[PDB]
Order: sequence, then structure tokens, then C-alpha cells
Amino acid sequence: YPHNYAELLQKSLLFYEAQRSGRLPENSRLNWRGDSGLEDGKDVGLDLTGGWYDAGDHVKFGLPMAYSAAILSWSVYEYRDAYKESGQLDAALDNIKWATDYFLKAHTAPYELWGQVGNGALDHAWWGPAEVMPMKRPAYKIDAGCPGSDLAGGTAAALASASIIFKPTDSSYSEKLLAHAKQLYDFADRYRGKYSDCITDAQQYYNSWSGYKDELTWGAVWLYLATEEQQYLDKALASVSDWGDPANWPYRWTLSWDDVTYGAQLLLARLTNDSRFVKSVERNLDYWSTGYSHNGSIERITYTPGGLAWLEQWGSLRYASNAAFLAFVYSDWVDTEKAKRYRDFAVRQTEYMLGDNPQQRSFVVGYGKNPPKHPHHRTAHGSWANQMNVPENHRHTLYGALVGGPGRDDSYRDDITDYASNEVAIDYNAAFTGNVAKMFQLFGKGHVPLPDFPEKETPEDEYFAEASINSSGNSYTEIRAQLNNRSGWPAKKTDQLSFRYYVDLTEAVEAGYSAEDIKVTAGYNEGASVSELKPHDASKHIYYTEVSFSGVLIYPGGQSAHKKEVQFRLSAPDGTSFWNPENDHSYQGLSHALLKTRYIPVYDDGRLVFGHEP
Ligand SMILES: OC[C@H]1O[C@@H](O)[C@H](O)[C@@H](O)[C@@H]1O
Ligand SMILES: [Ca+2]
Ligand SMILES: [Ca+2]
Ligand SMILES: [Cl-]
Ligand code: NA
Repeated sequence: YPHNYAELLQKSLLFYEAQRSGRLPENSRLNWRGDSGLEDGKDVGLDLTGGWYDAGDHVKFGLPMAYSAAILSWSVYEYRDAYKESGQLDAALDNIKWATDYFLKAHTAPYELWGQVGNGALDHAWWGPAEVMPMKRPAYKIDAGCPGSDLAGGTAAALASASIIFKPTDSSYSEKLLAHAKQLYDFADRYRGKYSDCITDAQQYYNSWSGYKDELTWGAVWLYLATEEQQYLDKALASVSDWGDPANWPYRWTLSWDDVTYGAQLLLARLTNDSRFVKSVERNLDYWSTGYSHNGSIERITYTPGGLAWLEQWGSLRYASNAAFLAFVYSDWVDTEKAKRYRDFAVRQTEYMLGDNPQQRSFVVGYGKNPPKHPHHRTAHGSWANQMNVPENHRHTLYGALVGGPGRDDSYRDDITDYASNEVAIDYNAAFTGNVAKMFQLFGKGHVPLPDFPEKETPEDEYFAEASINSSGNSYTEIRAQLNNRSGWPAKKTDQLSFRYYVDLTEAVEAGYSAEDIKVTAGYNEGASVSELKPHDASKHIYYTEVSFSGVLIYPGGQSAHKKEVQFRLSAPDGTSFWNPENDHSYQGLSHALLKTRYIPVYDDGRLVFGHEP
């Protein structure tokens, strides 16, 4: 595949735009996303709208969100020129500001931080698009009486890092980010604890496995980079004493949403050249690349036969991308032979996930050769039936998403239910986005992004009636209709849907009758009101009944949620024999099987959204 790293970086940022919760701006690039989570924080009297959905679900998990914004800001701090020359600096700042704007709302008071919106079990029990979520979305906080030094520390890092990269274009937003970063760090430092002991729902999804000692160091050093005030470098270095004996610092994992030791020690290594950090960084990167030499033996992470450094089953590419980012950043600083070995490791790992692998395919949705088609993502899939296999293919392309990837034997299945293969997540793309920036710096000369991308897709039929003839005689027609909301461009809740069924009364007028002699009556009914005949075109004796489901919520969120049924009969007086459905507009093409018809127009709040009037 002819790689284009400006296009790739463009698409990675587009993934974060697909993860946006809240009210979306009118110039949003993704026409299949709409307003969602508009009531986030309403149960606690707060505007907590905005921010990112974590993955293919709709929980706003604060700890990996803070991590993701921090790593995204980190890469703009290291490679601002790459972002600029690829045309992606504006997009990168705009996407990071979505996250940091939300952190500013969540940081309601200096020692109070809202850290989750959405309950994991309630959110994950339902499969559908963000815009029509039907369940309650409770908000959860840490504060001084129930703290979270990891969450507060990591969010402080996100704000402090963002404050640096925003200073050139928006100094007063930078200063606001910085001021909150200092407050959140003091919260994390003064009130010690794991956030998942206080937002207990988080234990089941983003448990604080590593504790908070790494985020305290991470938040402090980012504050030092953002202020150059010695007090924060001292605090960072002092916090490192809680890491224990430097000879026992862990090195077999990597930078992740839970463990930022690897990021903090790297940053401190560049600032101090202290052997504690230099050796710990190189232990980790040796283990990941050519092997860590214990003088005696060589210790190395598992590699797949295809060449992927493979940490564990879930998010294997995320982990290799995370390691490649540390390698890239360290190899831009260190002067030793390590710099070459680590740089080659990072390039090779990045080339693997971009297509150079035994599957011969890109693992980035919408990019490269044979990319993943079924990422585990509710809104991009666009189900109206609360079913992962309906529709059989995704309605929307989730451009830029790095999927979980292969197992330790390079095996991989592009299947919406294969979570280990096809999970997508904001933390998955965070370091990866920076690596793409680096790949553009290294190999992207003359690469330009895609103009006016993506093109808006023509929607499928989103609102429509399926209708059938119950029976029809010489004095009546009885219709069965199911009114559908299968919206996806974007999905939308509708509670003011209606339709009109049109008839021609010429044969009635010729027999000496009029619309006054036709009675329209509802039978089996799921909350609809059925009107008597109203004129559409009096000169041609065209009339319609208005069938209204006013106040009934219909939405693409389940087998029963997406449709409502009404059966209705149009009756001439009993014993008359003039009634003729064959010239009736909305009778055309109907059979006795329920079937979509374009001749029963559908309306939402009075606005025509489907079908044709006579
Ligand atoms: O299980 C790993 C262990 O390996 C030993 O060689 C180290 O001295 C320990 O610090 C470490 O915990
Ligand atoms: Ca931690
Ligand atoms: Ca007729
Ligand atoms: Cl349902
Ligand atoms: Na497909």
C-alpha cells in the first residue's frame, strides 16, 4: 500500500471526533454523529456534557480519558512541526480541547473532580448508537472526603501538558488549563487514595492496578515542564522515593492508562540525566526491543512470528504502539547506540500495525490494505435492533481507529464480536497518534492530507412505514402499519412521528358521497391517534388520514423500540358498494405482507422526512 502519513494522522484525529459526547458544533466533520449525552451531570445539578466516550461504549471513564489527552498533548509538544507540516495541528488542538474542556467542567471545585458519567453495566447492556441512549447515566466524583490521586494526578498531567501546547495560539486558555492543573495536583498530593476505591464502579473496567504513586510523579513533572518552576521538579523527584529501591522498579510492562511510570521516568531522565531514570528507561526498552541483558541471560518480551512485540491478549497493538512511542521519544534524546536500536524497533512495530504483518492488512479502520471492517463500536455499527449482527455490516466507517489486533501467533479475526481482535478505544489511539506524527516526520515528505474529508454519505431510509392490507372490500380498506425509526445519519430520538395515508374519493363523489361519509377508525394500536379524512387536493378529491404517534418515543435502540404499530380502517357506509382502493395513492403496491412503502409519507414534528405525497 502507498502509505500517506498525513492522511493517516488526519484519520487518527478523526477517530477522536467520532468519540465525542455532548453537543456537537455545526461544522463537525462526521455527519453520522449527533448530539448525545445531553443530560450528563443533570442528576448532580451540573453541566457534565462533552468529552469522549471511552471505546465502543458510552461511559466517560476519567482515568483513561486523562491519560489519552495527556499523551496526545505530549506528542504535539514533541512533534509540533510534524503536526504543522502535515496540516493537522489545528485538528490536533481542536480534538485535545474537547477533552480538556470537559476536564474543566468536571473539575467543579479545587478538591472535587467528576470522574465518570455512565454506569458500566447499564451502558454495556444496550447495543445502539450514542445519540439515542435510553438508560440512566449516573455521575460519579472523587473529592477530599473520598479521593483519587491517580485520577486527579493524571488529569492534572493532561491539563498541564495541554497548557504548554495551547500557549502559542490561546494564551488565556493555556493559563486556565495551568491554573486547574495546579489545583488538581494539590488535590492528588494532599488527599491520598486510589480513585477506584471511591468510584467503585471503575474497579470493574479501569481498576487502579498500579496505584497512584506513578500519577503523582507524572503530574508533578508535567507541571514542571509547564511552569519551569523548580518546586515541581523537586516534588517529582521527591515523589520518586515512594517507588522503592530503583533496582526493583518494574520494566516488563509499558506506558498505559494505568501505569505512567514509563512516561514519568522518561521525562525525568531527559531533565536530570539521573542514572536511576536512564537505567530504568533502558531496562524497559531493552526488554521490549533486543533484550535486557542480566550479564548472565537475555530477557525479552514475547514476539509473534510476524514480528509484533506482544504484551498480552487485549489491546496488543496499543501496547506495542505505546512502547514504540517511548522508543521514539527516547531515541530523539539519547546519544548512544540505544537510540538506533530503539528507533528501528519503533518503526518496525509501527510498520507491522500499518500492514507489514502475516495478515497482510492494515489494523487501522479506514486506512491502508484490507483494514478492519467490523470494529467493536456501537455508533459506527448503527444497530436499530439492539443486536450486534443487525445490520450485518457497519453503517459508518470509524476512520483512524487502531483495533486490538492479533494474538501471540499473529491470528486475527475481523468480527464485531471478537473483542480482543476488534476493540477500539481512546487510549488505543493516544500514543499511536504520536507515532504517526513521527512517521510523517521521518517518511512523510510530500504527503498531503485528504481535502474536505470525509465525504458525507447518502443516508439509507431512516424513517418509514411498513404497511400491509388486512382486507379490502366494496366499502372499506383496512391497513396494518408499523412506523419505523432506523435513523443513523445521525441516529435520532423521535417522539413526534406521524404518517399520512392518502385516498382518492372520485368514485365516492360520482356515487353521490363525499369525505363526510368515510369513517376512519383505529383498531389494534400502540399509542397512535388516527384522524378523520382531511383534504389534500380538493379539485381531485384527494384526502388523507393523519396517523400520529405524538409523545411516543421511537428510536433505533431495539426490536420493539424502533417501531410502533397501528391498524386502521377507512369505511364507507355499510351496504354501499362504491369504495375503490385501486386509485388510492397510499394503496399502491401494497400486499398482504408487511412491506416498506414510499407512498405513505412520514413526518417528524410536522417535517417531511420520507416518502411522497400525491
Ligand atoms: O520476579 C522478578 C524479580 O527478579 C529478580 O531478579 C529481581 O531481583 C527482583 O527485583 C524481581 O522482583
Ligand atoms: Ca497508576
Ligand atoms: Ca378510491
Ligand atoms: Cl426494544
Ligand atoms: Na463489511
